[PDB]
Amino acid sequence: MERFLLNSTVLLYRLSTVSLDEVSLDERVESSVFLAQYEQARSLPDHVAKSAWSYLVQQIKQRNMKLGPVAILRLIAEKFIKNEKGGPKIDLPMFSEWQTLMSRVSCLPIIACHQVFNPGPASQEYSFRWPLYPYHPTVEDYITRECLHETHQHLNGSTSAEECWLDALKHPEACLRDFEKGWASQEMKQLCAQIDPSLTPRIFKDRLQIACNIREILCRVAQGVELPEWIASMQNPQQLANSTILHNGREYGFATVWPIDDKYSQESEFCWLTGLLEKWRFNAPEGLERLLWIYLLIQNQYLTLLVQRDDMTELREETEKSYLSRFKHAHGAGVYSQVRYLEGRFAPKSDPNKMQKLLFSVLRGYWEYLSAHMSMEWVHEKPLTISQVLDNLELVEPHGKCVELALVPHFIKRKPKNGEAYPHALLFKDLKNQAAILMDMLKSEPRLTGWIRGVDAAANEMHAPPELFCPLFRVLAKSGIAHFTYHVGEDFPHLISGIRSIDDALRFLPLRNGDRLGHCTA
Amino acid sequence: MERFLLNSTVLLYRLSTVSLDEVSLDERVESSVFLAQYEQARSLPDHVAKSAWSYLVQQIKQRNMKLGPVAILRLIAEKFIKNEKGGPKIDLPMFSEWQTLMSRVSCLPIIACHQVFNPGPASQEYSFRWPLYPYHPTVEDYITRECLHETHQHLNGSTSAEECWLDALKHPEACLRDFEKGWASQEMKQLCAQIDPSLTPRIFKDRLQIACNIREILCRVAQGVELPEWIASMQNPQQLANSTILHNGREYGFATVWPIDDKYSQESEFCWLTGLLEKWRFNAPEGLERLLWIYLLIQNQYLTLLVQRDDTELREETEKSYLSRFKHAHGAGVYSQVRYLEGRFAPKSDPNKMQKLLFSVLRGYWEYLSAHMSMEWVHEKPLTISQVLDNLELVEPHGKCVELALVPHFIKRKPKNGEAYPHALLFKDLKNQAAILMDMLKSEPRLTGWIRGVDAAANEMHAPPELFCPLFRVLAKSGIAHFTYHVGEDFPHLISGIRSIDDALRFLPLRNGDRLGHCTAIGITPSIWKRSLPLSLSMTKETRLLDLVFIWRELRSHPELLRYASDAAIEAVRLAHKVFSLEEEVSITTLDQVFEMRGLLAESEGLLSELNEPLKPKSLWLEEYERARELVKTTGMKRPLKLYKQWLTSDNVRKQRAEYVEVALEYLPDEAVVALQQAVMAKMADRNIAIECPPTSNTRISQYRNVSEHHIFRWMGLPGEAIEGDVPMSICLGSDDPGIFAADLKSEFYHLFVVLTRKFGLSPADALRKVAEVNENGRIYRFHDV
Amino acid sequence: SVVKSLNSVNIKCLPTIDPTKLPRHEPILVTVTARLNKMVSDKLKGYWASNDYRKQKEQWQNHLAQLQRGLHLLTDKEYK
Repeated sequence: MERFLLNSTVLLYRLSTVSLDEVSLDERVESSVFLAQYEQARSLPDHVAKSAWSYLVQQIKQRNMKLGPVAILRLIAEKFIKNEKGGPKIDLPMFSEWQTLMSRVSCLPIIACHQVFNPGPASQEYSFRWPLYPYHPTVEDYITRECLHETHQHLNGSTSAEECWLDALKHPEACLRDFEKGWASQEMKQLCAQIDPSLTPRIFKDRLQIACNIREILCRVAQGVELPEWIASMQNPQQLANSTILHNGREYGFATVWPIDDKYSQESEFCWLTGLLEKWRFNAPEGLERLLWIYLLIQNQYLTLLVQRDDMTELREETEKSYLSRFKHAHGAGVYSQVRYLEGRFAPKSDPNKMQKLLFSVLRGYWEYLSAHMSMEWVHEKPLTISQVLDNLELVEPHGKCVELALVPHFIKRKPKNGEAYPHALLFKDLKNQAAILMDMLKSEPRLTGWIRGVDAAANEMHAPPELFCPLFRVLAKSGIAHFTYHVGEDFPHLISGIRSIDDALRFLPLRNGDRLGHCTA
Repeated sequence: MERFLLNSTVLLYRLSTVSLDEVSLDERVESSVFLAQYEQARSLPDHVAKSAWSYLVQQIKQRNMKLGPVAILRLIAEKFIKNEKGGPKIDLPMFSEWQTLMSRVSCLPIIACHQVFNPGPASQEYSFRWPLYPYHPTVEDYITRECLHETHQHLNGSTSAEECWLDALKHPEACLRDFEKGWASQEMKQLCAQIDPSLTPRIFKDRLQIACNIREILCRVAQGVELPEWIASMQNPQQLANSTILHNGREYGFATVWPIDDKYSQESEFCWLTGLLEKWRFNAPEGLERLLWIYLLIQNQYLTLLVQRDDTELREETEKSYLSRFKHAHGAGVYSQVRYLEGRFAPKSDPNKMQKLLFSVLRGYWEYLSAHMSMEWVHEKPLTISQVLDNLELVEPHGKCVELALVPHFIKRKPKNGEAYPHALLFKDLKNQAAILMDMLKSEPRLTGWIRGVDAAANEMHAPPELFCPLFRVLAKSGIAHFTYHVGEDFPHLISGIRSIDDALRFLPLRNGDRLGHCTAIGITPSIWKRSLPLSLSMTKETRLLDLVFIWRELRSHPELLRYASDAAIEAVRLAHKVFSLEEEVSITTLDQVFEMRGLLAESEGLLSELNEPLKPKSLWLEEYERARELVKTTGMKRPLKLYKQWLTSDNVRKQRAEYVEVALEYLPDEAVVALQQAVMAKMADRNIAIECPPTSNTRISQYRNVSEHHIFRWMGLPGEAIEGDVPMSICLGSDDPGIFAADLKSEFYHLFVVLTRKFGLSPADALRKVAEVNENGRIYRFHDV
Repeated sequence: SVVKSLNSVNIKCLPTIDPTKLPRHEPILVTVTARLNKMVSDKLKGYWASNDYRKQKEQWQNHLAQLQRGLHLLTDKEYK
């Protein structure tokens, strides 16, 4: 039921605007929760919602704690997460419920609470990088004995959605400009109002700035350093939108020194958070308590926004470091990787001058992972170019315990463009253009044929029928791609139409034996 | 998407603030339509939604019209309304969709649009007062022979909800105060923000005033007269919130004069609207075209608000509106379509208030007879209770005119903390309310032929059904002679809901031939009930303990469902220690004995008051007071009694009862819950107690995907929807809170008939008989005197 | 003059109150608490965002609530 309490637009509107002095917000949050519960769970009866909230209140009061994130995270942590032989794990019967909760709430605050209020045995050091998994020994033997195989991993973008929030905090202006770029489109404008009505792009910058400043303010509490005492002049949370407060007519930024070098990172967030909740183990002022509540609510609002935007500026901010992290993240904990056969779908770029950047970064990211695990004498300690990476990668022996890679560029597809008397030429020429850079780069270095193995076209099905890609796939086949894959039947006007769309892809495309379709829900 | 352009919160906002001069709004309505449809039907996929709206767009372009109400109604009019021998009716295949539509859109514009563009044959005189019904020869002739038998109508208020909109226009100040008075309570505040967060008592007067002024403005266009020239100063609909528009500094106003005296009548709105759409048959000015859109949006908004708020104006509306109600129930034609009608009403504490309303209903019913029964009465103008009864004793029931049997229904309230037992303030009001009824009934004893039943329809968790045992039994000695309960519709847990009905069966003084209202607990299939629910629900400890003691009662008898009975009995004893805080041993037999004595009145001597008290002076209650006293003293067993006093008058026990507990959703397996439901059926069918069924057009359960899954079909015994081992019951028909705007019993009768023929595939001759059994059970268990 | 000298031995002085400058039926004890509530709530705005801030406000909410019940004791036209 707490999915409404820790992820809801109405509560964020209620908490941010309401002043900080008042502590009698138990009535306002209840009305907000009922509004939030009704907006997202239409079929849930009200009498259950009234009973569930009333039962939740008595749980907090019986435990002699106060309503807020420090209490909700306490209840969620012990309900789902219990310590196991692998450290912190998840209840098997409650895993199905837990997966639903992850759709609306990030686990990062929860696990910090569980670590503080239920530490593991022997005090062995535990660092959070990977989401928690339920533990069942019969499956664990299968994974170790036979590693997993991922057939769909979008290399572009972030490793997951949780850590992209930290990148959004690291790049406030860049993400704001990115958001404004898409905000022009009618679909994106409706989508944002769908999840959060009355969301102007300035408010998104305001909320991002509020979350940034709250992080700086709360970091002071966790480290034990005395607050800079200008907070008394801050009577409203809205003063955090401008990233500068004026106390006694002087400039006072909220920024503060972080002990960790990378203040915007998974390690930094957990180390800060576990210290903060430790200091609030018995007492917590409702002012700061709500400051943490606002920050958690702000994070969940952005996460809800991000997960639906998939269905550049921020993408190319680093362009090299995330590729190593994702491969290491795909590798997982332990000495042996849990995933053996993995292919990374990435969107091709029309610029010929960008492929050598993207291919090298992925290949350099792959190599710098391999050199860390397999210790052997490479031709170059710093490749700096595609050819030198290929020299290093051709020396490795696949023993089956490390993440193997086979790049598959997945083409993009846009709305139909009117003109010149047949449906798709403006879009078709773009696909013809993008393929040429893919085609000629393959011929420039033929050794790339061992990594660029497949080609995908994954945007939708209404925009361009699959038979339009029949000439495009066949010419790529003559270039030596040696694999193909499609993505069909996501949304279809009628169930019979979806079946027809599969056959059009099936009967017309040059799909040899062993090809793979995509998301055939029809 | 025709149902999202007439009932949509954001579109009203996105059109009210937009000035009339600008016309480019397709990109703004389309963004509004998708957003509004998302917050209404969240499960509709976008690709279906985007295609659906575009299909509507090109259809209008094909018809060569302009997007707006004048075009939206036309598509709906040519979609649903089809002419027939009886005039404008609704086609059978799409009747079910119309009922889904009617929860969002008032029908009155549609018939007005249909009449203008698709008129009847030879322009035969058409008078619309009742909502449109589908036509089926197998059914319509059944009504002619055997009229319908309604069982639950709330006479407090008008006939339907569509005409209550006109009353809101007639009383802008009164409807504001009623909304404001409700808005003070938190439940209405949540409910109003539930429908639309941007709603304030300041805004509600604004919205209603705009609708009234738009009505006056369009009436001038409908009359054909030219505008009164102050439309030059018309730039925004917000101007229509003050009833005073200034042009060149000269005084003006919005009100006009109508051809009929009563501008706020049903006839006036139809003549206005039909005239208005007649003059827009080819093209319409955009400024007024949008003004009509605002009025329909406002009208549907208030109707949407009114229906939900249902789940001062009352005094003014409770005078001679009953004559319209009976005429509305009678319907067109010489003979009424409903023969046995049971109109419920809410009693009031003050004897003058209750006497005045009782006279109004009886006088109103006589007026309905005097229009049909052209026969000389003893008193031509009764104007008093006695002369009404003397006049009414001269009429005989010959199966043509409506027959009435009033049934007051008490209202349960929240348990006020304190006063030594759970519901003292509540029971003091009920004891007073029934006291006014019983003595007034004894003042005019002929009323026992009309005041026939007693009901109690507020909620279920507020007051347990067993609380009405002492107050009903005294009323039985008062001559009421029929008791009905409104039980089992709302419950925190399905197994707990089963207990509530079985609390009614075991405790209430229900004799053979009584009825129960909305027994949804024994209707919903447990698999269907679990749809979209959390993995663990919550319920109060007292409601949980009464469940655990009950589940042991009806499961230890079951030879194979013993594990559940044994586990329940074990853990019920565990919970009893938690609640009573007792230290000794209490067995499941003792718990049942304790809980079988909860039907006694708290104030009975020897139970809560001192045993040695002087004897009260022979009221109708002394039978009740001493009965709960002597049986408690006797049987040589007072150990269960002392447990019961703590269950009533202990500070810790009462606090522990209200403390909530966590119950798993699937505590009983799917088959296990069915065993309880079939146990209720055997008990109540043995007692032969009918069940009132709510209208199937009421989407209040929020658990059924469509109407075809409604639990009424399970009771009647439809193959593919009847659970094995079910004991068929007697089910009557009633239309109390249909949840739609314009409804009637005949429409509900047709709704049942349509589903059987289409979804379940039944022949019309066979389909009618199954729904005829329900219509006749309302006559077998009628509360009307013989 | 005297109130400013004390406002400018740390004694905090309530701002001047005129009983004639009040509603006719409004008791002065209501105004004194209402005026005093402004001064105390102002300090809690300063003494905000600390552990003791909750521990000081909880007493304050207790005091106003228990004093509120005494208004039914006095303002009632006849005790029930």
